[PDB]
Amino acid sequence: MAKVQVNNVVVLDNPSPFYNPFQFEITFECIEDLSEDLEWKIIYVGSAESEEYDQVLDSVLVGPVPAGRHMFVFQADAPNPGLIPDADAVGVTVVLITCTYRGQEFIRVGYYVNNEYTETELRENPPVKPDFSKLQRNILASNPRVTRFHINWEDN
Repeated sequence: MAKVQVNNVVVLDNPSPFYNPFQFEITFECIEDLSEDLEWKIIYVGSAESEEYDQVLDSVLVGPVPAGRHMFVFQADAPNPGLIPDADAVGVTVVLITCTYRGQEFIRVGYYVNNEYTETELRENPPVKPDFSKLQRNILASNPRVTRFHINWEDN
């Protein structure tokens, strides 16, 4: 009953300084023809300390999505640096790729990005205020936390 099934998903550009873009290569195969537009989203974890600081950055919508395996590149800029917390900025945050269909999201890709300063010295002594310009984003694409949700693609 699925209209879209993401098969190949990889993270590119990483690892690079935090001011790099969320570059994802999303290959999803549409099993059936979409009449509604597929809303792809990057909901990034704002704080592990308080996950309510989470923020969606960019959303790629394809109205309509024809049946077939499409491979598009998802690109968003860096998350709001004011939402990333002191003690968690120097750590591992998650970048979620949720796909909204009919107001219901059927998949959430949890990519763990490990953020550590590139300056070895700053790795030694993390300052009271993290330095996002020194911070390296190692998006561990080898660890894809795939949470899929069973929803109704058919409007029943």
